[PDB]
Amino acid sequence: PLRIIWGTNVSIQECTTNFRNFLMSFKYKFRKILDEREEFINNTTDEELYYIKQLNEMRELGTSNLNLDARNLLAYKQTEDLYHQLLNYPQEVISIMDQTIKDCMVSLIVDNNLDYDLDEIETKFYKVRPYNVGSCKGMRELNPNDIDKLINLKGLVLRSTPVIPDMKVAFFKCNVCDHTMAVEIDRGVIQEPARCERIDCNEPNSMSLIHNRCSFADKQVIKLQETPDFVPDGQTPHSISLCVYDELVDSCRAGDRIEVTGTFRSIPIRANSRQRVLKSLYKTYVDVVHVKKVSDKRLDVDTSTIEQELMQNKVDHNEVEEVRQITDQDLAKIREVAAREDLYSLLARSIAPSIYELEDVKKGILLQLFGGTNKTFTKGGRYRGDINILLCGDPSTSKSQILQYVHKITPRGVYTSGKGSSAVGLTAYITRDVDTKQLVLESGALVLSDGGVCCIDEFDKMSDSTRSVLHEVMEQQTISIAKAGIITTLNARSSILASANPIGSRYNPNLPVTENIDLPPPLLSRFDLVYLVLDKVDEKNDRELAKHLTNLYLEDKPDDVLPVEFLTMYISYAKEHIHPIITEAAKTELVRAYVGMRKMGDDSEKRITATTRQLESMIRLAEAHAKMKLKNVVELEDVQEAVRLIRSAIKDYATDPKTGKIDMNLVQTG
Amino acid sequence: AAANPLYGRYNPRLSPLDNINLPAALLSRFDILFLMLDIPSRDDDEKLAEHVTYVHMHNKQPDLDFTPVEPSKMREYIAYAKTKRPVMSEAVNDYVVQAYIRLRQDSKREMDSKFSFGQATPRTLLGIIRLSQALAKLRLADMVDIDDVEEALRLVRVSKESLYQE
Amino acid sequence: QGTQADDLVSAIQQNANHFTELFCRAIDNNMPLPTKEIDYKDDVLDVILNQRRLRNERMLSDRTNEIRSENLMDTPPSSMNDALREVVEDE
Amino acid sequence: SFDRPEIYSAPVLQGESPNDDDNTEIIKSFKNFILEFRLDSQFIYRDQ
Ligand SMILES: Nc1ncnc2c1ncn2[C@@H]1O[C@H](COP(=O)(O)OP(=O)(O)OP(O)(O)=S)[C@@H](O)[C@H]1O
Ligand SMILES: [Mg+2]
Ligand SMILES: [Zn+2]
Repeated sequence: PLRIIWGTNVSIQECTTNFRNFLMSFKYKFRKILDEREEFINNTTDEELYYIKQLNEMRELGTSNLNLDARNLLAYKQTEDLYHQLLNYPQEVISIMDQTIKDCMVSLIVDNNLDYDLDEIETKFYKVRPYNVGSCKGMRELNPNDIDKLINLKGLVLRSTPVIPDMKVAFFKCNVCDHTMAVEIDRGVIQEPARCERIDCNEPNSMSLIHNRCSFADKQVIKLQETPDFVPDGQTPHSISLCVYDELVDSCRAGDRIEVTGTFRSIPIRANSRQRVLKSLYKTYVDVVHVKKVSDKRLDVDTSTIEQELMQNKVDHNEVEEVRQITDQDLAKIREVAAREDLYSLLARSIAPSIYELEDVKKGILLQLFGGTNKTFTKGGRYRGDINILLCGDPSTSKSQILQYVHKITPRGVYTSGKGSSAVGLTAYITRDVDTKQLVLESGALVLSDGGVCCIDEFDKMSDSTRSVLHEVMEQQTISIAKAGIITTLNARSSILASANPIGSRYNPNLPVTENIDLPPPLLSRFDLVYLVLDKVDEKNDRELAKHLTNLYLEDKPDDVLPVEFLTMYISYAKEHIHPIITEAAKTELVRAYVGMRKMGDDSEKRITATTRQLESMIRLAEAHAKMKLKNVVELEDVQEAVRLIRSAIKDYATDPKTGKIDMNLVQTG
Repeated sequence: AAANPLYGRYNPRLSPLDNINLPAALLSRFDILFLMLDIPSRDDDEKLAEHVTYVHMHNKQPDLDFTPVEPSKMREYIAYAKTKRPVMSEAVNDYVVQAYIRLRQDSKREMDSKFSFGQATPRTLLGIIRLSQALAKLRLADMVDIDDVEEALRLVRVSKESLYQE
Repeated sequence: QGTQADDLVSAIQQNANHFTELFCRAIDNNMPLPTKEIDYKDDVLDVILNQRRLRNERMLSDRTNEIRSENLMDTPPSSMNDALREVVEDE
Repeated sequence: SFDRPEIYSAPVLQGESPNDDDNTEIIKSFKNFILEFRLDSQFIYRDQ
């Protein structure tokens, strides 16, 4: 009748037939009608055979990994049971799926009589990587009956071990007759031959294992800090160990947010090194099957920071994607949206729809997200287009909401608070690993946020010693550590977004701007944009803000703004493909603006005088504005907009040049 | 949170900002701040004295015209109230907006005077909305009424201004 | 009712660790058949336990079948079946 | 003050193919000889 693997409900023949029928007959319209998306169905994408075309392009590029969405299995009628079998029994079902992929690979070239050779396909090993296997349940909510099941976990990578050689074939040689054999590992156990296999030599205990002749596989252990969707009462964040093997080794860097799907494993741990006695309480971990580093809600990583990592990814053939793919239709949409005359206001308005107005603040945040162009000298110098923003403001001005939004939108930033962080915790430290009892180096908040935005709330409350770490980060985008364990230069290419209050917790018009900000000039000069966010009471402004806040609570789930997915992919495309350059007309405008504001600083501290870092900030903001409009050159109007944003951020029009005071009524428009 | 003024005893000579050693950002986070003044009087102290002596003598509460709700019964009623998810309509939103505008203008007027209790912020508006939703939750209603908003407003007003005026 | 019953509550109170296993034995002795049939949405532990129960039944049936195939006496049907189940559950 | 851990087994899979030199197969062949041998018309060793 029906043959079933013991301990499962899995039939090999039934699973192969169901999965092969799924591969031959699945269309994405089934996924659309599963997700109750009928109006979004289009013929040209959905009607074509999805897994057939992925198999075809997988043959054409020579790749061996297939990414399988498990939700698609639940979409198809015949493979509804196969979805539950894949979740419950991944070890057998995944092997069955690999065999079925290889069968479809040979069948596609035999059936269509293609010129591809069968021997080259047969020698390759094909493996499938399932993902989106279910909801990201809490890791601590899993039970022992969930062992050896497929799970999803969202997490932040803290650190990874070096590559570990895991023995797969053992090489033995006879000491007397130099007779060699190779034995393949079986479930973690290698059987030493007690005697020589050759008929001539039969010396007992004569086979010695040669450690360098025998073959190994790559194994890496990564500490992942889980960020589950649901957190119960009084739960603190935890770190789990996840094991990656073979091509997935070194795919994940410290400080990036990933979707891990893998099997939930448990092993007994030896109580002592010399003893073979094991502990009854098991240690749990995840054997990783697939890693997703791309989210549609947030931006992708800056590829200028991972160029060599992309090269090593191509060498290792891991086939893990750091960046989302841009199709032709959505690229055409990007080019059409970039042609809009209201592009700046549309992009800034779509930053934080929940936050009302703060137009110039949103414009500065958008320019920080875009960034200036990155210039690397052939001699060895390096310029980074990272924009640092300070938001000094009165209470209840939604700047913490702005920092929260930026923390959600960035690929790998870190959110920190004033006096909740130390100088050591920002850069790097040494911890004792639980598994190995070894001292290991672990990155601090600034190094983890490299390639992203480090948001610092309550920046006014930070200690001066903790503040003084940020100088090298803001100016050189690096930290030069000389400590007992580490003496090296670490890249921290993190744009800093800080939020702060005045001394009296509210802005005092009697005091000048510098006293209200209360930052040392070396620190405050390194900020590209300083925003004085003020609360002016008006009839129309308060009425509009109150209406905007009350429209949120009309319904349980709450102009025209771009969607967050299109916003993220547009900023991603502009950062990846646009590297604007300064022209002569921009150069003369930059020089004239810097000279003019230096002349304004000549008048009699009370005021923030112009300094060369403001010229650098003008260059960076002009490059960011040019990158926004997809232009490959920085011309005069980009520099004018950068200068205008710098003037409006500090409210230089409102303040009096001589006194340095700000009067609320006579110029300010809320 | 429970606190004392800066001098330990409240004095009417100083501003209520002055003798409250609390920054404006931390002040704005508190949805309700109750000034609780110990003002001696012949009639109000006698009621307190008879209440406390009755509690010390019969080990229980004086007034026999009402029965206190047991803490477990209160806990389950509050749990059923917390299950509710009220929403606001157009009329209560308009009334809340007008109240917030009046509060902001009144605070701007009081800023120069000693009567000031701070500056009204959007956090004050959100606290009013939050209190109205809590009062709607107590009535186990899926909507917020005018009367709940007025009760929230009167709680906010008698929290600080009313006792300091007396 | 008037019938004599041991103090089970007190005996459980003094020696509960034994009575856990006694209650488990009593429950396993009188376990109703499942009205539902096992599908692919059941737990892995449930299908493992179902396969173990089916295996136990199959070994019992195979043992009694081959012992009947022996016919080692060529000889009371019900007493024969009682001795048969006695030897099969012991082997 | 706990009791012994207990060790027990149950046959599940077929295992490796039987070998003639294995003790269990020799015992099975001896058992078959005892049960099934016929001298003239009788099971002489079974009856004995
Ligand atoms: N301009 C605004 N747009 C939208 N919502 C706002 C605005 N200003 C205040 N709010 C609301 O008021 C709340 C107050 O929180 P925040 O303004 O983020 O606090 P804050 O601005 O960081 O000021 P602090 O904490 O005293 S430094 C926000 O969560 C919003 O719900
Ligand atoms: Mg804040
Ligand atoms: Zn040898």
